[PDB]
Amino acid sequence: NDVTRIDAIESLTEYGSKLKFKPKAKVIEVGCADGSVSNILFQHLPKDIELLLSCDKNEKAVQFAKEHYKNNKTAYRVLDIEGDLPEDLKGKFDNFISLMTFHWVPQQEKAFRNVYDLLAEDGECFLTLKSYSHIYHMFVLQSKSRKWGPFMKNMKNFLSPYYDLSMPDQHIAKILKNVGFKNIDVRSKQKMYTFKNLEKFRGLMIGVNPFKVPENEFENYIDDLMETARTLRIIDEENGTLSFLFNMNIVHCTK
Amino acid sequence: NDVTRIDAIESLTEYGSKLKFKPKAKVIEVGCADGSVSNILFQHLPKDIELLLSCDKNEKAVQFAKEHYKNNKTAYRVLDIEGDLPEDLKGKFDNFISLMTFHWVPQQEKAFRNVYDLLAEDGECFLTLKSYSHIYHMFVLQSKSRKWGPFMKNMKNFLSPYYDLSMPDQHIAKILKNVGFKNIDVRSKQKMYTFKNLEKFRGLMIGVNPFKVPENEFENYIDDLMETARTLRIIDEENGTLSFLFNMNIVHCTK
Ligand SMILES: Nc1ncnc2c1ncn2[C@@H]1O[C@H](CSCC[C@H](N)C(=O)O)[C@@H](O)[C@H]1O
Repeated sequence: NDVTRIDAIESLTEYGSKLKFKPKAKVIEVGCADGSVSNILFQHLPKDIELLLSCDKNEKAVQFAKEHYKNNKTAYRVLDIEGDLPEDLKGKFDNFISLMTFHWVPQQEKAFRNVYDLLAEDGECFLTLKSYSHIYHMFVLQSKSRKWGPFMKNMKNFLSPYYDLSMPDQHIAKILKNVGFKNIDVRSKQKMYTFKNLEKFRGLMIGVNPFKVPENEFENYIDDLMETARTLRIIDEENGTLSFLFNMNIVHCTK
Repeated sequence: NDVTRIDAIESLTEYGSKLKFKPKAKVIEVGCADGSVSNILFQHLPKDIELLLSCDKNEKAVQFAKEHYKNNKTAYRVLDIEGDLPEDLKGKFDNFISLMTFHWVPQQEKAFRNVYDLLAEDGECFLTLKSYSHIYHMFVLQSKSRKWGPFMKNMKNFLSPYYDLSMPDQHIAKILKNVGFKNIDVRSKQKMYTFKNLEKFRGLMIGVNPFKVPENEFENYIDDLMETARTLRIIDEENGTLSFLFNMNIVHCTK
């Protein structure tokens, strides 16, 4: 939540001047999770806007957002952007935003067709997503191991679709062009983030981890996962810091 | 070097239409004094240009080229873009080209202000350089061993200056502004390259390796360097194929 939080802010600084909102714009954010990043996003949108609808596949995250982060301008909804859109949303939106979400979506063409179908004419789309990452690579090392590999077979659906692609900016631009977008700008960025608390970090690994292993093996599984960061030598053992690289892709496009 | 070569193509193919030459262009190339990449330039170079001066730091490499290589519209000059230019070359060039070289240049600011000086008014520059790489990262693992650490003191200067920076596009753009370039476009790229046979890859690592070890220990040092690729798990032992990742930056700038 702190990696994506700073990336959210980083991305909206860099692209603030480039992102245009018509007067009284309907904005839809996808992947609002708990809504603490939805709120930061909201403080960066123009006052003029009519609606920020924030969406997540996670019904429990959407409920927490309603309880805590609601105001007269925002509403929340359970929505799978890989699934079929509800009729009343089709064509209603001036601006579509998705920060650090689309790397969780395996069906990229389907999802981008649904972004398109959501937008009114001259809609702008603004996305950020991971390709390569040192975090993912930690999981890839784990999956090689004789012990943990049998429980890590859904690995490709967890990794960014762009983890091992050459020129993912151009693969994305192609999908977008093909779906029917215009003014397609895809830009790749190399990011570095430094963790200062190794206890907090192990917690985030347990948090990001999607593989089910036997309960009795779970502490060992996580121990070996923490060893993969020592293997890549991205832990600094004296000063208790972990600094990890990840590639970001920023998408800006219009209907 | 097939890395450098396959970068050259993708670079110039993705940026050909955008790269502008005038009639009678005086063109300077900074890299290796192998006409290999000068040939692949020539397809993307317009036919009406007057001169191509292809320079390199390496005395032996120039001597060999002017001896053996033969395009009559091509000269070879020993030049160091980290050193102080000869007065005869200042102001004299309409296009500067350097593919996959500037990652070897620690004094980045000195080098871009030399590229600035070599141009005439309205001159254009085209650079590609490496930031983060699995190849670099392999050497970083080696550097951290008790046996080899001592022989690998000079890692800062061997690694790209951008190996571990967040957003090298912004760092490069700033230095370009500060030297006085205009219409500054810097794009980062996530690239992947697959070696088909691992003896050609052992070839390249001896190629790029700058550190001196005792001649009786050298086969042990490279063997241990090859092991780091099994540690990162970028070798597929079933096919004898190694896939690895490298971040690059493409600079397009006008004087
Ligand atoms: N297909 C899909 N449709 C909608 N939400 C999805 C989705 N796939 C994943 N998500 C949700 O998107 C979120 C991505 S986690 C990132 C949180 C937030 N976007 C941020 O910038 O911090 C998760 O809550 C996940 O449940």
